[PDB]
Parts: sequence; structure tokens; C-alpha cells
Amino acid sequence: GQRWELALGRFWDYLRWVQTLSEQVQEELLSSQVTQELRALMDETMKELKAYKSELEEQLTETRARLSKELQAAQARLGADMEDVIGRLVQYRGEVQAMLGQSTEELRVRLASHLRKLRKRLLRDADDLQKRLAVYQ
Ligand code: NA
Ligand code: NA
Repeated sequence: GQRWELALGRFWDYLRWVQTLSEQVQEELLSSQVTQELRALMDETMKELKAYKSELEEQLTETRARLSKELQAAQARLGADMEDVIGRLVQYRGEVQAMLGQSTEELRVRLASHLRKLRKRLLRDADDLQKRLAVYQ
């Protein structure tokens, strides 16, 4: 229940909703609302993660150099994963526009499948980051 974990949980819950591609999700995917709201949740997660690492550094027991660089890489992966999710949802909005009003059912099937894989990567990187934070502490 760290602050950054709760922020990530809000990003994660929002994204689990987007994954359903329900009527209201689809509406908000063609405006900028889903990507704006996800970006705000991503920014909060990253801000809290940075502050948490900064506070952990106050209670630390060449090895330090390596672990700090490894932790930085794991944080950067989490942020890139969230950016990749947002970018795929921006791509969807453009794909829909290019259809000129034709059915988007196939685009939605493909988006759902790809989102599942992006979410798997985000979750595995979150778990790796949490493990490194626990061992850093
Ligand atoms: Na959830
Ligand atoms: Na389609």
C-alpha cells in the first residue's frame, strides 16, 4: 500500500475498464478523454515512485551504484510501458478515423488483443520494480 502502488493501482483499474471496450470506453477513446486521463494517472504514478525512491535512500544499509542504476532502469521501464499503452490508444483513434464511418468491430478485436499483451508487460515490470524496491530497502 505505498503511495506509488496506489497510484499505479488507479492507472491499472482505469486500464482494466478500457480493456472492456464498452460503449462509454469507445466514446471516450475517440475524444482525447481516455488518453488524457491515463496520462494524468501515469504522471502521478511516476512522481510518487520518484519520491518513494528518494525517501528509501535515507534508510539504506560500487554495489550501491549498480543497484541504483538497476532501479532507475526498472522505473523507466514502467513509465515506457504506460506510454506504450497510451500510444496504442492514440493509434486506435486514428485507425477509426481512417475508416470513414465503416465498422470498427475488427479494429476493436485487434485492439483488445494487443492491450492484453501490453497490460501483461506492464504488470510484469511492476512486479519486478516492486521486488527491486523491497531489496533496495
Ligand atoms: Na481492477
Ligand atoms: Na474494423
